[PDB]
Amino acid sequence: GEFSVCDSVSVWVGDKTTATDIKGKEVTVLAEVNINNSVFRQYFFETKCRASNPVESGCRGIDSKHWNSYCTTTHTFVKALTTDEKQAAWRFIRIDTACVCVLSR
Amino acid sequence: EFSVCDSVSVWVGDKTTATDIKGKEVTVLAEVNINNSVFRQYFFETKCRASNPVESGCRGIDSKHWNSYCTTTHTFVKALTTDEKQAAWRFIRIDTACVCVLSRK
Ligand SMILES: CCCCCCCCCCCCC(=O)OC[C@@H](O)COP(=O)(O)O[C@@H]1[C@H](O)[C@H](O)[C@@H](O)[C@H](O)[C@H]1O
Repeated sequence: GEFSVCDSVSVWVGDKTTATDIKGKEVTVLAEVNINNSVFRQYFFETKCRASNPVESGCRGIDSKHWNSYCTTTHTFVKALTTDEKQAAWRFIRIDTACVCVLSR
Repeated sequence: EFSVCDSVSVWVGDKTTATDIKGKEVTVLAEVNINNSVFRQYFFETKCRASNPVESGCRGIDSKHWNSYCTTTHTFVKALTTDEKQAAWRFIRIDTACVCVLSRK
């Protein structure tokens, strides 16, 4: 009978094209690799905020009196086959992974 | 500005155990040696620094109405693994954020 402080929405992404790698550069993701008609697809599991303000006080369950709060997406790093158009390689790329509550006194 | 739960982030290069996307417990092959080329699987994980940042539970929570604690959440990354039978690439869950969980008092 639990509530999250922030409302998430997850999807699978099988068609990712563009991304930022762990070094802050913009890279292209190779969705599929076709080897002798055997196809390897890259899928990513992303979680994103629904609203930045679920409740109107910002986050849910916050002591609205002392703090203001909002909901916001944070990322993690996932390895992925990529190019920078100079080179094809596996690069840790940045991935939306959760919705978290940020405080402001 | 300030987070409701505190995070800690680690690069894990020696993973052995994991749970795949089907709930099966699988072994991770952290290190593969081919000819004289070693392949070490690297993962970026984020865990809770504490389940109770403040005594109440999560920081900032309306402690009157609300019970709360901090806990990890996960994405799914492809990892080279084994169960009893076969070696393969399986989606396994890895910790990626620390979020606050509510419960009505
Ligand atoms: C629906 C059915 C789907 C079936 C799923 C099948 C998918 C099979 C995919 C197999 C691809 C394996 C691969 O081809 O992956 C190699 C590639 O990931 C390794 O490259 P890299 O990460 O750069 O290697 C590290 C190095 O291990 C480490 O020691 C170093 O410290 C790092 O600096 C760095 O060099």
